[PDB]
Amino acid sequence: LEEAPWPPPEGAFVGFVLSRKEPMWADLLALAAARGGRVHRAPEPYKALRDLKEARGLLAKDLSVLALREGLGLPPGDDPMLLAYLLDPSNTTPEGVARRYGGEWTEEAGERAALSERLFANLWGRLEGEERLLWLYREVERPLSAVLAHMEATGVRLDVAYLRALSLEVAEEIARLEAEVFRLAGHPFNLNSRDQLERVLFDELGLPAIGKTEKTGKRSTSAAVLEALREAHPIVEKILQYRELTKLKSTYIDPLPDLIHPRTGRLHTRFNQTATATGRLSSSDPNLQNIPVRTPLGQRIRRAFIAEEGWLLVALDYSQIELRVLAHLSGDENLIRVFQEGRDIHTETASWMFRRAAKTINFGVLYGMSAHRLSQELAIPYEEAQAFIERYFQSFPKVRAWIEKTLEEGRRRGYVETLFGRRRYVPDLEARVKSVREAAERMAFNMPVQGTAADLMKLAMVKLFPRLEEMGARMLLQVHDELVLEAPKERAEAVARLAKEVMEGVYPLAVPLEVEVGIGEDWLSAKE
DNA sequence: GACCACGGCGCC
DNA sequence: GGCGCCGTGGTC
Ligand SMILES: [Mg+2]
Repeated sequence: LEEAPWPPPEGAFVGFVLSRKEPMWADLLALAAARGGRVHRAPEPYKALRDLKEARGLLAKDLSVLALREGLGLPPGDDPMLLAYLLDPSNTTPEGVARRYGGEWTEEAGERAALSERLFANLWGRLEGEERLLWLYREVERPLSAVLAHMEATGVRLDVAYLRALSLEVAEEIARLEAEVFRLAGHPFNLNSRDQLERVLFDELGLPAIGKTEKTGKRSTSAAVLEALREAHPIVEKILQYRELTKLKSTYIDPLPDLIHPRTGRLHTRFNQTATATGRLSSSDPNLQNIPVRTPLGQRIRRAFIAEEGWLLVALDYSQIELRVLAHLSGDENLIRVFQEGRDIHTETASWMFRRAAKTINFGVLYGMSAHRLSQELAIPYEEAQAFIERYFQSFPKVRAWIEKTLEEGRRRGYVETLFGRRRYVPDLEARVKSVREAAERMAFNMPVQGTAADLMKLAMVKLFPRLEEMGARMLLQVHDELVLEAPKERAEAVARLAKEVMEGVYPLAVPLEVEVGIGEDWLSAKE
């Protein structure tokens, strides 16, 4: 309540306001600090930002990123958001956290500062006795905050000219497809409108409408529905190609070039730390965790991500991290042997259940896929699909046992846990409507494996980052079970070696963790 | 110019 | 299973 002049005492909680949500692009409108119960408001923010030793408060990372932008080394420290997020992943927003635990998220810097000091005490207390959740805060989450700050502030270098050339070329190909579609349509119309396209296909042309949209109940025109109509008419062939190009052009090719920062000449994403229910990171503004890789055009877009002059990119990907984690949690002897002997999984899992059929189940068992789905995709009847599943479990029994065990606990305790003890509360496991319940169950037993893979990758980044500094290298991107680094080409070899070891042995399980590494000048070449 | 819901799709 | 962003359509 008391107002002392700037600056504040040591260890004060920071509050701040931005002109916009992206710290790399925002203008610092005001900052303040709180300690004990009194507030310190800065006359001139950018100047005053140098008096601080660490950014400590709600959204600590954001301010830290902006400080880095200004050439200031202001590391992020404590953040009540991370405490609330560990107590319950559904706590994803300051406004929400405040409205739940107390206080009010306003747009006045001083008010935000006081809010941080109070909410921190509150939540830090609520974390009394919860040692495993406390271990995650000290040893993983809080330290990762500072790593992510350097990733966002470093950005990635982009080949802008390359994407300009590619935009025109792709624009050229879209023109040919739009044309031949209008020809078979008998008239022109908006192809980007699924409402217009529904009419031409299912009414004008005499095509069968197989499925409906969720909320409104219209005849769907999704790629699945379309693929099924591939034989009925040559028009859908071209529409499927049209969608492919438009998607890749509207989302990646056109926008990314226009998001280069002038001060850096690089592209800057945001890594959100309290955004998912399983403990995963998410990415936005822009999302660099969903850059295309599959199709030919998609691969060309990924070549536009390049290293600095005199530097190389280093790409490290875990192999079947989620399946290897399931082996550890399930304790299933057989599945462990497959990994322990270091053999190709999707062939050994076939041999020990009697190729294609082997993969789809391993992929889908984590998601608890429908017996009808395996029948639909693998192009096999319902009974053969339904039998294969029972056959998979007869081979890996402790897996099925682990699923049933997991759900029983979730019904009793109200939550499920990862190996390190990250909680997700899943309510409707005792729902009396089967579809609601069985949906909640799928959410339930998946969380520990996705969440445990997320814990290991997070922990590796924490351990790796100090080592990269000793060698003058950088952490650039993260894609759930992948990392992209940047080293000087003189030392990139050694960095790839060390990074691999750090990731693999981050937390020895019942099986080994394997990492595939590659070095290239662009994101694409650094894998092939 | 802002925001919103929906269908649709990119990635792990 | 877990995300975020696109254009369309509609509203203020
Ligand atoms: Mg949606």
